[PDB]
Amino acid sequence: EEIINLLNNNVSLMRSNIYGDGLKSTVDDFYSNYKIPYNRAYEYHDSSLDNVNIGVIDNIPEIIDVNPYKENCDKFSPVQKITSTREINTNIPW
Amino acid sequence: LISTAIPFPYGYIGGGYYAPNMITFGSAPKSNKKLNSLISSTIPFPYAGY
Amino acid sequence: IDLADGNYVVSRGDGWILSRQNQILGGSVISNGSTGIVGDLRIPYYYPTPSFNEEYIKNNIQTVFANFTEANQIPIGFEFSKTAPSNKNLYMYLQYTYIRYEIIKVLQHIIERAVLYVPSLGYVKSIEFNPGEKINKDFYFLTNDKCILNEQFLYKKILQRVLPYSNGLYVINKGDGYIRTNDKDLIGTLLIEAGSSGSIIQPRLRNTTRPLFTTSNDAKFSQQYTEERLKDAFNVQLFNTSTSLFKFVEEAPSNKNICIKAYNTYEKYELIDYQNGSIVNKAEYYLPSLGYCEVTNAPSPEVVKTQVAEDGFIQNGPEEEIVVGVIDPSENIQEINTAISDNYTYNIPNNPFYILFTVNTTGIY
Amino acid sequence: TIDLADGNYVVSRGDGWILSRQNQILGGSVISNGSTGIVGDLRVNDNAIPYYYPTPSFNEEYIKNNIQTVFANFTEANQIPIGFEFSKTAPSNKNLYMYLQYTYIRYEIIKVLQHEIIERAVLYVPSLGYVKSIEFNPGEKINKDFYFLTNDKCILEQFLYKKILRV
Amino acid sequence: LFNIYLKNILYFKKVYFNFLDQWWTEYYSQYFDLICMAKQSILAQEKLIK
Repeated sequence: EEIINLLNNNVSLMRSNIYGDGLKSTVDDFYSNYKIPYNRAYEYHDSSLDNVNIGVIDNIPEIIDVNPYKENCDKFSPVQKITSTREINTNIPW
Repeated sequence: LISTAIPFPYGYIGGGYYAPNMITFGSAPKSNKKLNSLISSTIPFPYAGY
Repeated sequence: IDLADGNYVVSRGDGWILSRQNQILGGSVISNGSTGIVGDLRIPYYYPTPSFNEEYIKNNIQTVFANFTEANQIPIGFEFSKTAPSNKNLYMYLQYTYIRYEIIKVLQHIIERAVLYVPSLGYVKSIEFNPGEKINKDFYFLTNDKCILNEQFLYKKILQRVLPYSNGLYVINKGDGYIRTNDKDLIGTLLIEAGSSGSIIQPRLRNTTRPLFTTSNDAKFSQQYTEERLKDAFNVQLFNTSTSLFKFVEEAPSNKNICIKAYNTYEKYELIDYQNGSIVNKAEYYLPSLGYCEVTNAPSPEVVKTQVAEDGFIQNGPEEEIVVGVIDPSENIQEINTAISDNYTYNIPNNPFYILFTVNTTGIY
Repeated sequence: TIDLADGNYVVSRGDGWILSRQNQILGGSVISNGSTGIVGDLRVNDNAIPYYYPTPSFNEEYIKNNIQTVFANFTEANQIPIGFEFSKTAPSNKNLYMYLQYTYIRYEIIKVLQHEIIERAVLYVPSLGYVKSIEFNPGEKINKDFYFLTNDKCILEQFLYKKILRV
Repeated sequence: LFNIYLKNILYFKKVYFNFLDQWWTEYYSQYFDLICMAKQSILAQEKLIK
C-alpha cells in the first residue's frame, strides 16, 4: 500500500513496504457525523443456541419432493479491484 | 440449525399460505338403486404447492 | 389432396395414440368385483421439416387453433373407472391421447408435412384374462401412431331491433355457455368402452382464471372499469369462479362405446353506454363459468376435409337477456337523510347528479 | 412357548392390528335416515409415525434395521400419502353410528431360549383404517364391547419368522 | 423527572461507550501495531542469534 524510501543527500538508502488492511477506506470522519440516538436504545440499563433440539431436527424427514420457484438465482458478478501504491520519501527512519 | 433453517417458501401460484383448493376423484360405480355419482374421494388439489 | 397450391395448417382432432408408448405410465390388475379407477391430475412433441421450423409451427398453431402454451397452465383430469367380472382377472393400462397438428405444403395436388403433438387426455385399454393365458402382442404394442377417436381434417390456408332504454350505462347478461370456435375451448374428448364409465374433471385454481375482454375504447371502458360496473350490476367478482369445479361423468352401455367432449364455457356480459338511442361505447366481458358436455357415438367406417369456421363465439346454453341500469360513477349522489311524508323541498347546493330518497307511505307522488 | 431353535427372530404378525383403549379417539359420524356417510383419512405425516416398544438388547435402531432388511420398509413408504375411505348408507327409517380406528402392522423381535420366548420387542407401523358401524335407536343400550377394546387383536392371523444371522 | 434523570444517565453512559470505541479504533490500533512490530523485532533477533 505504501513504499517508504529512506533518502540520505538524495540517494535511497532503504526501501520498505507497508501493506494495507484490504477493507473499504473512508475519508469522512464517522464519529463526527454520527448522532447518538436519545429515544432509541434507551432501555436495558454465551447462551444463544438453547432453542435448538438435535433430536427434533434429526426426526424431521428429508425433503424428497421439491416444488421449484422459477426465479431463485440472480447472477454472480465477481468483485475486481485494483490496489494503489503511494510512495513516501522521508529522511527520519521509520 | 443450518440444516433446519430452510429459506421461507413462497405462497401458492395465486398468493397466500392458507388452505388450497379441493378436487373429487374416483366416483363409485352405479348401483342398482343409487347413482353413486357423488361417492368419491376429496383430496387437496395443489398439495404441498409452496 | 384436393386443395389449392400453398401451405395449410390442419388439426386432425384429438385422440391420437403414439407408437411404442402403451405401457409407460403403468397398469392395474383387479380380481373380483373390484373397481379400478386409473386417472391423472395435472410438453408438446415437435417434428419439424426444413421449410417449417419450430417457431413457424408454434406461431401458426397459436394463430389458428387453441393456444397450447396458455392451455398448459390450466389443469385437467379424468377417471376411467372399470369393474372386474365375477370370477376372472382384469388388467387395464392407461396411455395419453394427443392432438395431431399438421402443417402441409400442397403442390399441385402433399410434398411436405410437419407434426405437433399436444397432450390432450387419457385412454384406458382393458382385457379380461386368466392365469397362464397368452395374449397377442397387438393389445400391448402399437407399431404406428393412429387415431382412436373421431377423424377430422380442420384446415386453414396460411397467408336491427329498437331499444327503449334511457340515457346512461347498462349491463346486459347475455346468457351462459359461450364456447369459442375451432374447438379453442375444448378441454378434451374421452373414449369410453362398453361396460365402463369415465369422467372429465376441471380442478380450477385459486386466482387463476382467464376472463375474455373486448372493449370499444380503452379510454373510458377499461377492464377495471367494466369489472367495477359488473360488480355494481350483478355483484360479479372474479375472485369467485375460481374455487368452483365441474366434473362430467358418464357410463357406457354394454353394447357400444361412447365419446364425451367437454368444453370450457363463458358467461357473456355486455356493458353499453346508451345515448339518444345509439350505443356510443360497448364492452364484452366473458367470465369462465362451468363448462359444457357433449355425448356422441363412434361413427361407422371416409371423412372430408373441412375448413375452419370464422373466429367467434357459439352459445350452447339457453336464450337469455337481462338488462340492468347502473349508476354512472362520474356523477355525484346526494342523500336525503329524512323521509318524505306529504310535502318535501330540496335545494340544489350544474353537472348532472343523483338524489337518493325514500317515502314514508306507499302512494302516488 | 414356541417351537424354534435358540436365537433372535424377526416376526411379522400381519397388518390389521387395532390397539387398546383408543378406538374412537378420532371421533365418529351419525347418519340419519336415507343419507350416506363417508368417513376416510389420508395417512401421510403425523399419523404415519411408528410406535416402538423396545426391550433391553433390542433398541430402536436394531429392531428398525432388522424389519427394514427383512420385511417392508416404512421409513421411505410413509413419506407418500395414501388415502382410504369407508362408505355406509343408513336405513330408510333408522340412525347409523360409525367410527374410525387405525389398523397397524405388528412387528416383533423375539429371543428364543430353549423352547420358550424370553424377550420380545414390538414395532407398530400405521397401515390403514377400520370403520365399525352400528344401527341404533334413540335410548337403546349398546354393548360396551362395541366401543371399547381391552386388549390388542388382529381383525384379519399370520406369523412369519426369519432367524437373524428355449431358443 | 426521575424517568428523565435515568434516561439522561443512560445517554451519558452511551456517550462514554462511544468514546471508549473511539479510543479502541484510533489509539489502541497504533499500540497493537507497535506490539506486532516489537514481536517481529524479537523474532528477527532470535533468528540471527540462532
